[PDB]
Amino acid sequence: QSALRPVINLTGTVLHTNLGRALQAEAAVEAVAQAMRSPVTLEYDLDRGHRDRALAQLLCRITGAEDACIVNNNAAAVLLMLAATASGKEVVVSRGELVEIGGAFRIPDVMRQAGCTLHEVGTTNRTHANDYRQAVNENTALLMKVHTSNYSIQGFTKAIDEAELVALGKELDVPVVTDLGSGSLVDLSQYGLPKEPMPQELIAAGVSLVSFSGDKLLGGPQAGIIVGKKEMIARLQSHPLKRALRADKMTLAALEATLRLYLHPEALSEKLPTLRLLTRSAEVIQIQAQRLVQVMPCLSQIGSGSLPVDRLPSAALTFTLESLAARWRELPVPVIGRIYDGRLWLDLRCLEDEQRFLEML
Amino acid sequence: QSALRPVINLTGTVLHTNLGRALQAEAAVEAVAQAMRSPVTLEYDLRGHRDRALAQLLCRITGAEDACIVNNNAAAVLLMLAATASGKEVVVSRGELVEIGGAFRIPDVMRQAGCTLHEVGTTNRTHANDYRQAVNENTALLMKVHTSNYSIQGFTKAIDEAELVALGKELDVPVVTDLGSGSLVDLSQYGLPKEPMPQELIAAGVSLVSFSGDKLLGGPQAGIIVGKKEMIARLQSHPLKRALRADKMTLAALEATLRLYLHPEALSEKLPTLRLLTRSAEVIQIQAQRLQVMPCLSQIGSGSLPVDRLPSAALTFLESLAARWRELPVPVIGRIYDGRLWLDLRCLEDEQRFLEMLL
Repeated sequence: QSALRPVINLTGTVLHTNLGRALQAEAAVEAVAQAMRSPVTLEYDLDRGHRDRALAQLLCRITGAEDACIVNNNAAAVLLMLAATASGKEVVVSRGELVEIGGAFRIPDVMRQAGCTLHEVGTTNRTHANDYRQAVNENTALLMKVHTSNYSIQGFTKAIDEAELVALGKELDVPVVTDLGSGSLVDLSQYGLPKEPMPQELIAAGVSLVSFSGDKLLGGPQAGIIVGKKEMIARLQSHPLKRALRADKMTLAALEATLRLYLHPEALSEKLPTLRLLTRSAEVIQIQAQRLVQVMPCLSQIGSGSLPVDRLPSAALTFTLESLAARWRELPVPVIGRIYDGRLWLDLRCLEDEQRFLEML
Repeated sequence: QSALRPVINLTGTVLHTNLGRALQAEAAVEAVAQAMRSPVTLEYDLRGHRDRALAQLLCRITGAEDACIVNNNAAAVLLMLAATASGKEVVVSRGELVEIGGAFRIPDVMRQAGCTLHEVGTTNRTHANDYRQAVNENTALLMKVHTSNYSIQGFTKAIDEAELVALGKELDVPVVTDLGSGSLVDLSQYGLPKEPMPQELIAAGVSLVSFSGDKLLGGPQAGIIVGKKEMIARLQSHPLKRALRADKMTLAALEATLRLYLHPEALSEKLPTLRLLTRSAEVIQIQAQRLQVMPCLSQIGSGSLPVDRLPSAALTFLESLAARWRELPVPVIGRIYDGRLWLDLRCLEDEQRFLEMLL
């Protein structure tokens, strides 16, 4: 058996960064299979033709931006954005937005790689608009707002919103870019989940470029999507780095099929596996746990793109340890649970097929 | 009536930074009055230094070799940086560059103190290798700042003081700490959130620890630096110290407050800050009923996380009412929330005056 084997994610973290993040929809799977099995017009426009013009039009329809650019991932998106829009110049970032994701991604390190100069303003908790204003000079190329997707600072805090920073950049003739990261395309508060900033809101507020992932709250493939001004995007596409960061035909097919799900929001909670697992009701989980060793309430973390706070009720079955987990990790379809509160918990929020799962245990 | 008139703090914030922060004990008041009325041996050893006996008291309580006392903890940090790291780099985590109140800001304080701020790691996740890579021949300190007014939650990582002390010992670089809150007792014993103590930092091997005296300590506005005798002697000999030296009222209040910590069992009663913090919710409910009344939540105040953590009971009654109350000789300050005016009764100790004044 290969190491890329299926695994039943019962840890309660739906968007596990180490387990492939978001599961893709059946439409995305079918589009990917069709693109793999048969030749597709990747860079051959029937009407030469660019690689992601259809994707750019779809993203213009959804978010409302002028143009779009697709790269390997959001780390590549930030790298390309900084290298093509702020190379050799300063970038002003709040001292409380210098984010680290996972461990391999660090904003100061990305600025070092991209050839920019990181200008840090304000403090970790309190950043004021005057801190941004005092740092803008002739060498400043961007005002960068990074969305702290994996952490939140609580207490005595102050952050300048994107509208204020866009107004300040318009006054000082400095573009404002955003590393949104999570890239939730719908209002999560409608589904009872915590609200996250949307690319539509940032695009409407006047942000020149907004970069977000595709495997996070978007529910698609690993991709880095940069949407915004036509001039800025055209700068990105013409950069020498883009050839290294361009997106595969499987990635483009999955991304387009996923984005077409957002054109019919009524079925979005059903067609999108990420949303279906996130908005799964707790009563159904309780019933499934009882049907399938004690069942008690647990809390499930959303995963990547959202704050690691659990914030989601669920029901889990517990085994009342280390050797049991080791034995479970050796199955043809490994079952990963969590050693929480001295017990082995199997959160049943992400268990979609009970018939298959019950065979291994 | 002056602008420093008494005010009945019913906002639920016990340690209101804009309202004098911590209230002082009766022993502190008596010692202050005694030093106020009569001459005291401020610099006359029965010459001796200004704060030798108070440094002895701090050594007894915390366990440090020596101690220095300045105007406030902002002055403590400024003097520490200007006397131990002037002209040299200081390594501070990128997630500890803190702003307190609005006038105190770590990068600006380091700029004023003549040091070079070296920022390591990221805002949420700082590793020990980030500290290690920044240490060079120009590095003078590894500074750990306690984020007293905020907490970063989520995917985070902070290097504790023990690891940093070990790293500095390996690299021959001293480690200092801007503790700030300066809680001298384990608050978890009273059901309150635990906060780092100067005793723990001094035991762990931190060269210098600076904390306030009006925060969780419950004394006067003072900046107390405790640590190694050599670095303290560097602080006391700095030109800045003369500008930052502490008043005789400050020293009297600080000693009378610190002497309460030598009698821990009565500390929950003789310390007004602790007495208001450990006040039971049932008594507040009874007092509110005697004086609508519904549950509310109260903040600890300065030095702790600004979160409505402590259960309490509030009396509710809008903006014109607050404006009329602010005209009173003994003003009553409440909070406007949910279209209602709330008075938290956790911090109310004299119900007779408040009842007479409201009626």
